[PDB]
Amino acid sequence: VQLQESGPSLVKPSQTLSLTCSVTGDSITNGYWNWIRKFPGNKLEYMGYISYSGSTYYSPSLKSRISITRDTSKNQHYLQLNSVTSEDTATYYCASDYHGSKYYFDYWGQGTTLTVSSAKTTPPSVYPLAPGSAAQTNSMVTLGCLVKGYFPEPVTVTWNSGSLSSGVHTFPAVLQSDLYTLSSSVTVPSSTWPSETVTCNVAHPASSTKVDKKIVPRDCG
Amino acid sequence: QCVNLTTRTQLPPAYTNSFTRGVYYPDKVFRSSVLHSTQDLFLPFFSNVTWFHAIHKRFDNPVLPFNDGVYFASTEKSNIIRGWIFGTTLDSKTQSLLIVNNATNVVIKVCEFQFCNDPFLGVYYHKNNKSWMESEFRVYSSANNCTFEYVSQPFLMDLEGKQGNFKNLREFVFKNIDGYFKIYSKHTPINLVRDLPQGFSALEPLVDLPIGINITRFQTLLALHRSSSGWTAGAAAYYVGYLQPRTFLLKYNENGTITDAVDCALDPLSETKCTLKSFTVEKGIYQTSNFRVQPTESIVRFPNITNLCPFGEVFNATRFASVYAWNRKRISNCVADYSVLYNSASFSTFKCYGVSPTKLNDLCFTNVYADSFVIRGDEVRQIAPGQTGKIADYNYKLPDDFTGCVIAWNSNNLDSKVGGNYNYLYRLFRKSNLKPFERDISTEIYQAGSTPCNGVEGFNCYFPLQSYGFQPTNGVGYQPYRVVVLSFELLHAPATVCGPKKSTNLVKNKCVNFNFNGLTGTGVLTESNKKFLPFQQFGRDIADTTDAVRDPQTLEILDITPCSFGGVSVITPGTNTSNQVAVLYQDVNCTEVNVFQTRAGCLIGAEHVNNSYECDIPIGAGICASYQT
Amino acid sequence: SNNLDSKVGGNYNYLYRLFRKSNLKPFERDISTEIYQAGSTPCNGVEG
Amino acid sequence: DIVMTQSHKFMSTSVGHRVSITCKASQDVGNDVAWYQQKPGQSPKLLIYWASTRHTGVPDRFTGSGSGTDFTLTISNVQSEDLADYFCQQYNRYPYTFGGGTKLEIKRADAAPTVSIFPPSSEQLTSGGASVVCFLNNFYPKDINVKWKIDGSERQNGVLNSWTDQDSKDSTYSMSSTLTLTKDEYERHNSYTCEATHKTSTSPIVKSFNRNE
Repeated sequence: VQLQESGPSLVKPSQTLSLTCSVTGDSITNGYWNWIRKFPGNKLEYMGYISYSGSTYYSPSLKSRISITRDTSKNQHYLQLNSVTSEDTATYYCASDYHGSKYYFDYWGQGTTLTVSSAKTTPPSVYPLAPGSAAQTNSMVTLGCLVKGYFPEPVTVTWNSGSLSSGVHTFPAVLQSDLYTLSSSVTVPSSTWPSETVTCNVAHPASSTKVDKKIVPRDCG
Repeated sequence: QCVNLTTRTQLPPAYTNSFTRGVYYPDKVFRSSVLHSTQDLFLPFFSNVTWFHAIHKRFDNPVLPFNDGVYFASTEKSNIIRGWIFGTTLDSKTQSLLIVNNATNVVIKVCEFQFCNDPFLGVYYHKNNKSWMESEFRVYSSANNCTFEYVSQPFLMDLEGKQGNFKNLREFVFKNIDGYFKIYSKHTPINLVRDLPQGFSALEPLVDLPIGINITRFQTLLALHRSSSGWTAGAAAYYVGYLQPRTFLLKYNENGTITDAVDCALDPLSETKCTLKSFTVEKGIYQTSNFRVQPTESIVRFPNITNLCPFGEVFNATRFASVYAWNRKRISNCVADYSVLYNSASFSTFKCYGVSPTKLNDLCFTNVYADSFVIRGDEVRQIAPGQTGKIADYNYKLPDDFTGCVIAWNSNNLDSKVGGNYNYLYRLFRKSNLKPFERDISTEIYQAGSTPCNGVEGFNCYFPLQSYGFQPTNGVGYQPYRVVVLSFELLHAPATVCGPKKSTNLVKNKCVNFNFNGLTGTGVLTESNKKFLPFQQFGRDIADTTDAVRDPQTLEILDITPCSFGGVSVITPGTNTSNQVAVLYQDVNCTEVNVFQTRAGCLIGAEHVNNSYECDIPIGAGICASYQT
Repeated sequence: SNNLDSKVGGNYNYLYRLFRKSNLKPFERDISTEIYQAGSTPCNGVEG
Repeated sequence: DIVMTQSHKFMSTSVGHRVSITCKASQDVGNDVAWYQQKPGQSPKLLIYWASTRHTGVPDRFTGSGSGTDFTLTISNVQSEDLADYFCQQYNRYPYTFGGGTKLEIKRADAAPTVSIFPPSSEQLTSGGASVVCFLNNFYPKDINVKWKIDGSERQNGVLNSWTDQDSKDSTYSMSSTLTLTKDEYERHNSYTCEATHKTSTSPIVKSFNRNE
């Protein structure tokens, strides 16, 4: 028994949510299949349950804004959320709770990420950063760039088109109320800078915007 | 604040004996020409105390407790010991009683002091023109929220670091009686080097300050003198002892000064002085104390191996009840065998909430309820707390504090009857959630959405009451399963079903605690030749005392003898003649306690001589004792 | 003393102990602000 | 409600040792003990149910026992793929929430952290923006605190924290924290110091720069 999660990458607000969890190896006729979402930051939340009769009960935080249906012929079950907002941005998961052959089976899938917010598709604004001259002296010199105001997540953030790996640390996005941010840096020794070319490469294929900000002492000749 | 000393030389943990020290006045009552006894936290005689020094090779300042009695006897030569440190945890979390002395006044402050690992004082600058002046103050770091302050009379303390033998002896006893901290003081000149004099010294109270704090640990404030981590101390030594609430007899002269004290709970020769209330005891035999054998173990051979619970009408019954109108049965006053079901390895789900079924054989409860019904194949997981399904949301919901059992087994060959089995019903829909131990027999039409059903079925409108149905050609999820739900609780009634390990025995020839059907106490069982009747469980003598019991499992007759007890007598010589002892333990042999057994009891301390002499001190059964060469 | 001890926004510098494990002794005081046993059921350190 | 008081929330063991995670219940639970294993980047999975039988598909190295209120998970010969957060689940009532979590870590050598401070560039000062990001990488373990200092005062509003898990190349960690400011909010401050506290020494790493250059 192996489950699989699926769904769109971004969902516009004030619409109907759509999820699909297929159950392979056993048709859905006996047991219980739940929907457990997880916020980014290792925090899971339980929404509600679905019985065999069809009548469902949920948490008091989501009274009539979540509908769970099932189909015994397609061997899958869906999830629909009405009047979505920014609080529904979580990583959903599917599970199977049933008994049989004197064993307690509990199988899970892979997981899906659905990001719902009030902001529309916004192109990113890449700003390359450079250390100043009035800083404290240190044996290590770090390069970085900050990208804020983009939607949705995830994106392709690397350095020198993937050819640079010395001290490259890629940080995930931060869950804000409307949009998301980015964070990336590269740690090189003092004998490397500025002999090696350092280029901030941040791509955004959802809005067809790819801005590469090479560290150049503007303006040059 | 953070200054520590590293001039401590390692010494072995020796001890010092106290012969007749540790006696003070228990109150402010004037007594003269009387011999009265008292009981308070005094130092027991012939005891061992700790070994600590305050000199330039040993410098110790440990963390010693306060609740076990504090006896501070110290010799002083160059005025090193200034004060003491008291408190609960000796930090800023709780209050602390600090007593310091800066060689001008005895300053006592009750604040929230924060002490370091080793508080001390600083007497420095001893290169040229020293004159023994104070330099630093390293007792505490800061203080806040002070509640009491006491300033004594001003004086002039000689801070000269004199060496040699000790010439002064200062004894102090610290205790806390309902917040009132009493300080006893005594100063007498002695002449020794290392140890304490083995004499007598009566301590007198000095001050009584109503502090009102709890004191659990205490330290000792010391000073440093040398002609920040390499400084040494002067010449002092302090020995800390522990006080015990023992009985002490005090002798008062015409002036009211205590001249001699004898600890009663030390030796049987001293027990004669406290019984007769006289320091001078003549030659003879007197009653001293009472002997009693202390038990070691405590077994309860109360229940039998019979009276098993008839579980055949609960698990293997012919017909159960419904899942919404169930009938709860009470089973008690028997022994429930649950180990033969867990070890059979034939059950589908054998779990017990609260107490595990492996621990149910060693766990006591008041009673156990029953809840038996017939479920489907997919409803095995539904009878569980914090779950969902067709039973947990519509028929029966388990509480969070559930201490029963969930027992499940396949009953496809048991519920299969000719023509079908339609004697069980279940609820399918409900308008709201369930409550713990709530029944529901309503047949109202459930409304799922906002469209009303108007009492009839239709769009999202179904009937809640449905009937069961199973076929042998179906899968595992449609098979009938017989389940029994238990419920354990604790009431004011004693425990009736625990499971006494299906086997009981009896231990003899040892004075231990027993709990029988008609006798509870300490005793030692011996062999016998009596024959009990098959209905009797215990027997009594002519004195209406139980002295013979029966094993509930083995067909053997063993009489129970109680443990030996009686008075303790001794043979005491004259006061100005000798101090030898000869203890006589009555009503016991010389095994349960110069060894000779008599009819009165075991006598230890007297050598059996075959030669006959004149009876000086009578004992009994023609045996007497004397004092010969 | 409503017009003497009050201030703007309220005076929160005065506190009092509401529950304790045992009754106080005659002539006994305590300035500890730690969490102790409230009643028949102890808190066991933190409030709970 | 019965809350599972976890005795250890962060353990550092090696390959081949025994993992001891104890969840002491406040009341008597019996068979109400559930163990879940949530791998980083993966889905959770039920490991031990009712403290008696493991899940189908779990190897024999995962076991556990106990009775009353003392339950200890026994993981013998812990491999490198067993680095996950272990939760103690109760079946008291709905919702089906999880506990705190016990994350395992391969015991390696500690390292001094490096804190880097980036001043805002010329493109943000011309438009009217500002950005002060304090990066922190190449440290061990992950229990390193980073404090913000805005003119000697600690600032927590608007700080976007972003922590990373254990890397698979050299077993290191990394974190970052940014603050969105404007042109009027950048020149009004003069002091900015980002420090890191490690368990190897009491002296933190000092790093600061002048706002007026």
